[PDB]
Amino acid sequence: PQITLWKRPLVTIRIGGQLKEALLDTGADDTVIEEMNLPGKWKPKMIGGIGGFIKVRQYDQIIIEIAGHKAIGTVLVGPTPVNIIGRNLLTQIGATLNF
Amino acid sequence: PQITLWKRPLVTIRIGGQLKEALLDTGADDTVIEEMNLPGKWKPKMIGGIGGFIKVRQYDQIIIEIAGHKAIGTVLVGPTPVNIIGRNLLTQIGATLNF
Ligand SMILES: CC(C)CN(C[C@@H](O)[C@H](Cc1ccccc1)NC(=O)O[C@H]1CO[C@H]2OCC[C@H]21)S(=O)(=O)c1ccc(N)cc1
Repeated sequence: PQITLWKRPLVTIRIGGQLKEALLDTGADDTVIEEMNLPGKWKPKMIGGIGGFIKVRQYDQIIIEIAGHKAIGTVLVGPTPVNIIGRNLLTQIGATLNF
Repeated sequence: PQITLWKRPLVTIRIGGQLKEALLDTGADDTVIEEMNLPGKWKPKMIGGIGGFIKVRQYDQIIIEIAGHKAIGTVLVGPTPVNIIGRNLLTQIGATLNF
């Protein structure tokens, strides 16, 4: 769809079989999801945002449904304030900004 | 214009008589600009993201040009690592996310 920005662009995702709410976030390079059990191997990594750096678990090649569209790619799991869908997966679902 | 998300969606803005590069950021409620010496009244604010919070100065009714489009609204000024155009101004320039 076309999504206007008067409200937060929140969508439902399915990850590891579980439904969650997530924010479509063009300012995020990477997708970052709150702490959860996720099947797959992972690697320790760190990422930085506006307020500093956090530790995350990097899971590669994770199958995730975003607003009914399929993506398969990297999901960082850790203590983010908000579940965020970043450009690595927005590009997979063909998302663009338009004005 | 259409902006794909392979790379960071950076555009040129003009604020307080200065040109800067800024992110078109659907994940930000508010616009946050790197420290600059803006004139006028402001109110203290703290905003949080990955890593924690930063202290910013909230300026209202600030005129800003974004990729050639005029806008006027609230701009938060503080030690952000990137200039961020948030939804408060993205709506004014008619920006949508589409997939
Ligand atoms: C976490 C979001 C809910 C909110 N943020 C906007 C978000 O787009 C930031 C915007 C952003 C961009 C770069 C640096 C800091 C913040 N991106 C971000 O944290 O992305 C992280 C995940 O991918 C990585 O790529 C960029 C940093 C990492 S935020 O910058 O913290 C923020 C919070 C409140 C306001 N008013 C404005 C911005």
